[PDB]
Amino acid sequence: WLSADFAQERRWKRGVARKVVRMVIRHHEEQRQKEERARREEQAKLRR
Amino acid sequence: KRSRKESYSVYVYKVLKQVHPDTGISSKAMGIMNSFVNDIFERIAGEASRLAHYNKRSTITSREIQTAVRLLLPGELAKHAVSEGTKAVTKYTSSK
Amino acid sequence: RAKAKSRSSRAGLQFPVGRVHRLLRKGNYAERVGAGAPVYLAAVLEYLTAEILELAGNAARDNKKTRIIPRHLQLAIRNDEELNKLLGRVTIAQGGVLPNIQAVLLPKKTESHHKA
Amino acid sequence: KRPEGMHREVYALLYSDKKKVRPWKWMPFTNPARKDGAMFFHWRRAAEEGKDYPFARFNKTVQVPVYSEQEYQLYLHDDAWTKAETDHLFDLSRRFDLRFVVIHDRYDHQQFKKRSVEDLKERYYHICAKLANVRAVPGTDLKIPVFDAGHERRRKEQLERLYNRTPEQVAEEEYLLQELRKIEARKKEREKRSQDLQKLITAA
Amino acid sequence: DEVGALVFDIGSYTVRAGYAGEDCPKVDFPTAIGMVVEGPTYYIDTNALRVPRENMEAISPLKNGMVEDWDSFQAILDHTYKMHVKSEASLHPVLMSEAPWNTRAKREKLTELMFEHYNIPAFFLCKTAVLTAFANGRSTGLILDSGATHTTAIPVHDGYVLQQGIVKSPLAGDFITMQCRELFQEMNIELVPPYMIASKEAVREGSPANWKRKEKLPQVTRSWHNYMCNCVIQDFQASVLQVSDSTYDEQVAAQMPTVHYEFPNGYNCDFGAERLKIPEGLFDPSNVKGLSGNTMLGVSHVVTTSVGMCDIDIRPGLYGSVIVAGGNTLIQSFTDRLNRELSQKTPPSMRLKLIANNTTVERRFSSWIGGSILASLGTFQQMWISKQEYEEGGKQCVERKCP
Amino acid sequence: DDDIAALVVDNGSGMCKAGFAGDDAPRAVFPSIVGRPRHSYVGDEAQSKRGILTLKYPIEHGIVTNWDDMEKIWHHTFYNELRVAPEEHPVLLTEAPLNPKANREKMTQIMFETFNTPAMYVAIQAVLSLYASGRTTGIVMDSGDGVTHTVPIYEGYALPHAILRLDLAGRDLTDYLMKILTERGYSFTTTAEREIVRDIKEKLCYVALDFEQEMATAASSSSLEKSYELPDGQVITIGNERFRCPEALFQPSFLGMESCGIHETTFNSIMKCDVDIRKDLYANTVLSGGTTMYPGIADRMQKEITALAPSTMKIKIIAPPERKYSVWIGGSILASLSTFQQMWISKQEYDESGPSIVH
Ligand SMILES: Nc1ncnc2c1ncn2[C@@H]1O[C@H](COP(=O)(O)OP(=O)(O)OP(=O)(O)O)[C@@H](O)[C@H]1O
Ligand SMILES: Nc1ncnc2c1ncn2[C@@H]1O[C@H](COP(=O)(O)OP(=O)(O)OP(=O)(O)O)[C@@H](O)[C@H]1O
Repeated sequence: WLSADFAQERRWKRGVARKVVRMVIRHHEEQRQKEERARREEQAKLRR
Repeated sequence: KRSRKESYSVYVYKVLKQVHPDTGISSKAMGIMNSFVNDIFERIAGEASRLAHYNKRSTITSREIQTAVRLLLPGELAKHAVSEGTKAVTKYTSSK
Repeated sequence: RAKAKSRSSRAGLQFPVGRVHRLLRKGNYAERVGAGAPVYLAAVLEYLTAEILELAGNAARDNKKTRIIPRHLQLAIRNDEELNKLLGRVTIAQGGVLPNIQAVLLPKKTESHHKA
Repeated sequence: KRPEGMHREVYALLYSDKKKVRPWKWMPFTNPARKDGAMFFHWRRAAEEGKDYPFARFNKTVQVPVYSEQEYQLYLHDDAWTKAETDHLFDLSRRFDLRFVVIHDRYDHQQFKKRSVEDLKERYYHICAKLANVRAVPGTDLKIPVFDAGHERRRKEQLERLYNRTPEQVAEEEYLLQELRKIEARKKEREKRSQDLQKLITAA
Repeated sequence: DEVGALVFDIGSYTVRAGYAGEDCPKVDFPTAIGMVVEGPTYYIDTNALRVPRENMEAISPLKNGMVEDWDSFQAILDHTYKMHVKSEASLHPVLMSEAPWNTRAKREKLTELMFEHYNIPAFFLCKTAVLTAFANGRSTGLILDSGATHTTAIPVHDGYVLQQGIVKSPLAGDFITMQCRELFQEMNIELVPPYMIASKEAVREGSPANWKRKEKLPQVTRSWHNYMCNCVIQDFQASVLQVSDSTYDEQVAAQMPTVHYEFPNGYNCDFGAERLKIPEGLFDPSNVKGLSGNTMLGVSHVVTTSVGMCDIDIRPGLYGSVIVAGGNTLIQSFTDRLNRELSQKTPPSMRLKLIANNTTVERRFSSWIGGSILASLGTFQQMWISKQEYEEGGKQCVERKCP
Repeated sequence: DDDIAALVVDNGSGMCKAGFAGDDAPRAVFPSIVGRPRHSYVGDEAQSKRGILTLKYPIEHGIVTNWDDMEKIWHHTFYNELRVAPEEHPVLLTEAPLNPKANREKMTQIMFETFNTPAMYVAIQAVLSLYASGRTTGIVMDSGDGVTHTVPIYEGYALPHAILRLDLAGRDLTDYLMKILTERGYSFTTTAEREIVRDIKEKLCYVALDFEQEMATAASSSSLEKSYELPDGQVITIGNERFRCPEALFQPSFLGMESCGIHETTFNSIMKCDVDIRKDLYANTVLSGGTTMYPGIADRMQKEITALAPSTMKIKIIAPPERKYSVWIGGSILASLSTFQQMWISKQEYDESGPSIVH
């Protein structure tokens, strides 16, 4: 019971670490994409 | 080099065990149940497709499937399916 | 990424909403299937399967059996008023029609004492 | 006007077809499964500070019998076994949950002569059966199914012979395997068919 | 069930100490700690040992997986307790691993040493094979641990080790280090450890290294110099060596892609068939120079011998649970070669099965993870050696509570 | 939404980087000290009364105790964070390099109990520091005040088997400086003035680049006497300390407490890692901590790791230009994150499991 739990927990912990790392990478990439989208928002405000 | 064929035996045995814990089902009975599942699937899908096409619609939506269930299932059998589907959709969009 | 959750679990269905939507999107039934169509279809399929399985198990317990067989499915489908209406055109392999009772033979005629 | 106000899909489907105060604390606890009273610690809730340790129920020890010196000297006397040679067996049984595959290894071969697994198990079961036969009221399973150590010995020997088969008893053994069917078919289909055909020729 | 404890996995190469219930040990440092007789000073930190100073003759507090210097053992325990653990031993039970071939005299002396010096609340001394089986999800099975000093196949049946089935072979990390030494000496490669290098310049492949020697050198011993050289050799092993898929064939060995590696001094060269001829000695010690002798049992031979000395009734289970662990097991293609040899040797009836744990953490720290999950069980609470048990029954209590 | 409410803390023994999260800088900080009568104050008041109070550091090279000292640290942090809990408070606290169980369990339990927070979390400073940039692996030096972490955080997981540390980050460096002074010019001789002493390094922190130049920095005899000024105005022309104790960090033997230099310390730290992973360990070396500003540390680390590392691997430095609070920046990037809401600990899972949660 406890060994299956520990193995699943190790796998889930590594998965969550991958999740958080990919999430911070997404945060940075989305910050830059948000700068680009602020330029596009200037364009869209001209359009409006 | 395997030629795997799919089936609903996995969701039907589960349903059977959740509704009848002590009663099993034979392989041929499982095949008959799968055939019924596929037949009802085809019927509902075709009815929803035709209903959407009548209204000049290119998308089958939950409303089309709901009206198709109203049409196909007879008497006091449609209502239950419609209620189950609505309660599943409401519980699905609620992010549970 | 976040722990992936299936669509059958979200709605609360046993039958596969994923495989349903799969068969639908590449089944040519439409051009762009809606997100809710497969959920509703799987829910109705699950309800009908649960009902027929309940009836088949009841028939099996009445017949004193544990494994459901085409006999039980046929009996359940032809006994229910609405399932028979839904499956009137359907025929089942190794099935049978509803039988008649032979007790009527006894109080009309049986073998006599002649050379018994 | 349309009431709506809810989710698009659910809305269409429905209408279109009309303070905590429980502190965790580091608590000491005594395990009833122990006789030394060792005090351990556990992360428990505040609502159960003092409750018995639940895992103590998982302490069902094996039922190894205990007997007195007089009982031994009277009934369990054996020419090939002495008290120093017998008590150790039951000690190991009590210590390792009465499994003889581990007890054999634990046998002290320095002070004691070498013993196999089967003879150790036989001695143990014989001691148990004697203790039962010399007991009437406690109902110690008087009719114990003591295994036959000789049958067990020959089984251990024949399967060990079947174990080492590398050169030809595992690869060329396919020949004897095919022969298992050939002799069960060819012998019959030859001799019994000869009898049948002789009877036919007699009738013919 | 889970109580604040400290699981100690004192291996011959590295010692792993951490809290029970964790997925990895809290600290992992080399066991060959440097020593200076000043009492004697010991350094139990990688940053405090591999340093260009402080002669630090390597005492290796343990050898052959058993304690050999109780003073150095006390020193390393103290350092592990107040360097990374940083907690009073009297507040945490201790579950420590032991070699299966550990004598009772040691066991008892170690037990008493942790009650009259550290005054720990509870103690337990479990065998490494039992812990390995415990971690990999098997109560019965064969534990193949190819450590630094020896490669051993330890058959575990129902959580207990079968001593009669223990088979050991000296073909271990030490043998690989010796073979790498011989290879370097044959190829005219000067093994220069890092502490002797002041600076280096990039040179072409195969050309002499262009490095400058530090003027203010440390006062190192032959032991510490050999220790640094062995660390470099182990890095080379982890970087280059690869086990041959099948029996070593010189013709096939010359058709494999080479592996590039640069020594600390800058010398770099590609290795062809020499990197696949060294790991062959582990499985086939016949084709080994200087090892003239056939008594040495290879990995597969060790496994087959360990399984053969056990009762046939459990040999099927042993073959069905053959757990592979140890640092040497991390060499590339080692697992494949082992599985192939065992399938060729294992009889057909015996279903051979190799547990699929091959990660560095899963392999090198298997023994520690075993005790980590063993001390986190509520059932294990009734097996502890309590201070009262030791005070009453004495040092010999280790033989009854944890045989 | 814990994102818009996020709170972060990094106490250590150098400076308490705490306050409301959401911005790219600490809302407010205090030197993380507590004081009591000799025969209670915290934060700036304790720093002001250091000459008359019995100051103690609730953080001791990583070890922390929260019944009065760290509890008062948190009570002062309450001034930096938002006011009474129900307003805004997802709380992540300051974990040490490696003291997972003892620190995490007790800290979480006692903080939940005291502040009653419906939300909280815990994590090591290493991952939250690496999140400042975002990449596969980091060997962050994290030389703060009481610890010099060698954390090889591969894929955001602090590998403990390869984790090492050094002790010359904060008070050791400042003490070595204070004792090198008064051997060369003015100085002080008490902890009451160690702050004005470290105020010499907070402005002049050029490194010597020893072992490659090793004499020319001082032999130039020009453009090195920046003459740091004391409150009185003394112009003693700060000398070899311009080159002494930037290297004591990289050469502990220079101080007297001996250990692997920071460069070789991190080198060994990555050497203990896997052989297939150590590739991106060289090319993703990050530097964190207040003691890492030291503009010359970048080139020194490059040179030393190149000397030790193989030629095939290049030493790519990505040390943020504002690495002063790299820990806080990445910690807020992690906490202030909408999709991170599902990983916080609340009353429900607390009551079901308790502080004995995975940690
Ligand atoms: N990455 C690697 N690749 C290949 N071999 C390695 C690697 N790391 C270590 N080794 C080898 O493994 C050996 C270390 O073995 P290990 O420390 O796993 O044994 P151990 O667990 O200490 O054994 P025991 O518990 O009996 O002391 C070293 O001698 C080294 O040669
Ligand atoms: N402006 C500055 N310029 C240069 N160095 C500075 C400056 N401000 C602070 N420092 C140095 O940074 C150190 C502060 O350490 P810091 O607060 O980063 O420790 P910490 O990492 O929070 O604690 P721990 O090491 O326990 O994690 C001080 O010792 C000081 O010498």
